[PDB]
Amino acid sequence: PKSMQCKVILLDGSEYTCDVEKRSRGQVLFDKVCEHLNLLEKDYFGLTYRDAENQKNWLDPAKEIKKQVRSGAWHFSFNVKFYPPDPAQLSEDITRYYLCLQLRDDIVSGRLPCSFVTLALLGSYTVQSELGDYDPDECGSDYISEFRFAPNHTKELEDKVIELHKSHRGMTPAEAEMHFLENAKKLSMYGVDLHHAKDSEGVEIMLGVCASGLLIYRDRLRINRFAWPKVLKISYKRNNFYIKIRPGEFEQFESTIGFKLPNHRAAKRLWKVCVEHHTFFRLL
Ligand SMILES: CN[C@H](C)c1sc(C)nc1C
Repeated sequence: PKSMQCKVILLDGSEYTCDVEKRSRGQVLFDKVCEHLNLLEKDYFGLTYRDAENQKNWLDPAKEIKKQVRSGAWHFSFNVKFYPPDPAQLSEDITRYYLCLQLRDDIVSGRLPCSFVTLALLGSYTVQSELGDYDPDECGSDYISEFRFAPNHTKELEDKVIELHKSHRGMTPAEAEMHFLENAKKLSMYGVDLHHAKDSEGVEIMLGVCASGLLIYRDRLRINRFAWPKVLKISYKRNNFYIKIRPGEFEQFESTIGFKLPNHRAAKRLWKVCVEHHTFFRLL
């Protein structure tokens, strides 16, 4: 029975290696990575791989791994797939921990923009969780943390992390991680999966996929949102993505809104993440 080596980048930046039978479905690998991570609240997570166009795709747990990675390496990342709007409601501290590690990468990468003060506050909770109480012996006036807090670091930011870390004396790791999440969850781009697109006129927009629906970003002064319950049908055709909206009260007809994606694979990918968000946040 022939086995394929799998390499998975974990949220702490380390690498998990295992073997699965070459006909294995995605769920087999996911279950192995989740066991390794001691993670029981698996529904919020998944594995990503890079396609031949170097685009991130979600590994479908129901489909054969080989029919997704196709010509590419069996190389994956472990990631948050569904960002919970209220992380306090997760049943385990270890779930909140992985969510924090994902959000730290979202912030450092610039996927989750964040004010100076919120970067420093998030940083201060990370430092408290990982080192415990502020110690003046480890940090002089010239201290720079090993921790990555932001896409660009300044001495001012390092200073403010320390000033806020001082305030958290006595705080336990689960407590600091819960505070991290109570602040992170409020950021306007929290758990927003962004896709480049054009509207029906050819104007360049971003489409955001998240718990609260499909968001349209254009010019930063005109932001439309379609809550999931309003969306009856999501479809794609060639390079086009379509959402069918419920008729408003006393309106005779549903309305269908159309967008242009870079290519057919980009349209299908946006369709799949929308259907998955629609199902997940209908049930959560
Ligand atoms: C098992 N049911 C949960 C809510 C879902 S729905 C979806 C698209 N993925 C998951 C993990």
